[PDB]
Amino acid sequence: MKVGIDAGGTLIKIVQEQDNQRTFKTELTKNIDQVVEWLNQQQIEKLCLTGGNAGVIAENINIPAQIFVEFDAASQGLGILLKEQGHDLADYIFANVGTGTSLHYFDGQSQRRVGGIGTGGGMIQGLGYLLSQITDYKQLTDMAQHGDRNTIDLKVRHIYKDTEPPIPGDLTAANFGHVLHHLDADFTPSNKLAAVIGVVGEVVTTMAITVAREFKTENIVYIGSSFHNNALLRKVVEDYTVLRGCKPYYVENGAFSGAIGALYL
Amino acid sequence: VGIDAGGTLIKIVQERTFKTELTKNIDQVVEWLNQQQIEKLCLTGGNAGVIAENINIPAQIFVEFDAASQGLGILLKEQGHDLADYIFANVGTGTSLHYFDGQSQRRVGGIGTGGGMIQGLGYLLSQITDYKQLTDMAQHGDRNTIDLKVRHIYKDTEPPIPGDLTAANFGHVLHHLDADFTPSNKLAAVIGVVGEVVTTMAITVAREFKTENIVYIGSSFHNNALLRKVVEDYTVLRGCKPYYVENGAFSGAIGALYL
Ligand SMILES: Nc1ncnc2c1ncn2[C@@H]1O[C@H](COP(=O)(O)OP(=O)(O)O)[C@@H](O)[C@H]1O
Ligand SMILES: Nc1ncnc2c1ncn2[C@@H]1O[C@H](COP(=O)(O)OP(=O)(O)O)[C@@H](O)[C@H]1O
Ligand SMILES: COCCCCCNC(=O)CCNC(=O)[C@H](O)C(C)(C)COP(=O)(O)O
Ligand SMILES: COCCCCCNC(=O)CCNC(=O)[C@H](O)C(C)(C)COP(=O)(O)O
Ligand SMILES: [Mg+2]
Ligand SMILES: [Mg+2]
Repeated sequence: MKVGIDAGGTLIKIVQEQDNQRTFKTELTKNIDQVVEWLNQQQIEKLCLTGGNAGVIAENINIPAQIFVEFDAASQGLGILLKEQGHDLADYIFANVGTGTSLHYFDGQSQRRVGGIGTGGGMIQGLGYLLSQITDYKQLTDMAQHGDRNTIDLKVRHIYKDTEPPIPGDLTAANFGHVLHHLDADFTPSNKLAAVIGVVGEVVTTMAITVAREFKTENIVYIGSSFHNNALLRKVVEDYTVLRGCKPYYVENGAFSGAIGALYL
Repeated sequence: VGIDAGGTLIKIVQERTFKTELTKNIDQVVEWLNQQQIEKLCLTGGNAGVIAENINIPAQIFVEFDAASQGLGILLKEQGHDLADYIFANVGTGTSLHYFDGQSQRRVGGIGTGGGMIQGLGYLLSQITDYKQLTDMAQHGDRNTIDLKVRHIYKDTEPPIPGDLTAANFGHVLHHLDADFTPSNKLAAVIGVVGEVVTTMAITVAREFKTENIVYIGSSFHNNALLRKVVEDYTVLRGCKPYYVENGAFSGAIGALYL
């Protein structure tokens, strides 16, 4: 078989292609050892690698392998996944929301990195843990769905009281801006985790909508594993993308865009 | 008098005299204003109305964006800068980003990462409510065990962007579980992430509007050298030219008076 692997900061994504039956496999990066041992016992017609931990794999394998830059690979797998799923977009921003976040403009032909920020899945896990002691990703993201952000976040209408503001009053003005206004109140693990995802969702969208306006597209494709088991994040991202007059897109297996692309380059 | 009554701080300029007062003590500002009559009064900010209705004299009310820009242009001239164009980034309770073309300003975006987040998230990670103690507590914090750089993700590989870049704020926490995340380290990371998001937003609209100049203002920079260093280093790293300005947090109040 043919196998493509995007070995990221947190997750290793593997796709095997047989003929036209894909297999999508996720493993932890910390169990990268167990991906190598597994790889060495497969019969592999072609192997392709990308991501930060690609070299760790290449060196520990007894089989040659091509290595591609993850920006190029993500773009290539995303284009394939968008066609398959019936989106024919002339151009778009894509925002890869992984351990960290990378923002790309795809003009129709190629991708170009137009920015990035360290607000993404790693912040959700890291800051999440600092605010809740919860290490289990499932527990963390499940708990955050039940959360309320009202006592934590400060909207524009709170700063502008009775009077009429110069931007929409419902907008978030200050993430964690209301904490000092509602001391006494507990601040529950749910509420705080919702606010973390809230701030991460909002920064990514802001960057994406800004860059979208810069390169003159209304299409914003969001990918990365950060969106798995995290409805709040997609909602946050999606509502605000629409609110700013852009069109958000999520993609089935969009978090495997790198591993697929590695196979088709 | 010119006043910019923000979400957190009320900034007063008497014509120059520069006085700051907490927004939660707005009651005392009215009390103070009424007790001494004034030739002309101008107002701006979110809490301009709360003042206007609790006061005697017909003080004009301006949009804070237009005022901030008018005051900043004046502060820049007084402090020897002659910039043809620039972005300015008003880092207040939240953050508002503006492109000034040489003639007028335009709001080009904003984000809720700023001083309100430094205070709020800061409290949630340290229990510290005093602004001066918190920002001091952060100054010599160490981010190594909290933040994840590009070179950490790209251990065996050559990275496609500079390895010293921050990759994931707080993204090292799970890699340093049996360790004490001290209040200083954690407060340094809060300021770290706030400073980086504001810079990224700033440099992006700077590229968009074809200007290399980025003027940073707001009171988020008072008593926070780390925030300035963070904003400044990375602005320079992205080929843009950062500027701070004396009393730049009073830009709105000054601008209210000139308009
Ligand atoms: N099973 C899981 N374990 C840990 N994190 C997960 C899991 N599923 C989703 N995530 C989220 O996805 C993020 C990393 O996703 P990914 O897009 O694969 O980045 P990378 O390419 O760096 O591995 C994590 O930081 C976390 O927020
Ligand atoms: N003495 C202080 N007390 C509280 N916060 C302060 C103080 N000095 C500086 N700050 C910081 O500056 C922010 C206020 O910036 P500013 O431009 O005055 O915002 P606003 O216009 O919303 O009042 C606060 O959220 C806080 O981060
Ligand atoms: C001092 O550093 C200032 C940093 C300013 C913020 C800029 N940071 C960045 O653009 C890097 C953000 N992260 C990313 O682009 C990604 O995480 C990558 C480093 C490409 C790794 O990809 P993944 O492992 O898939 O997250
Ligand atoms: C629900 O919306 C989700 C996220 C929207 C984020 C965009 N938010 C913004 O552009 C507003 C951010 N805040 C600001 O621009 C400022 O804080 C202002 C509201 C202008 C007030 O100024 P000050 O009181 O001086 O901070
Ligand atoms: Mg990745
Ligand atoms: Mg202000």
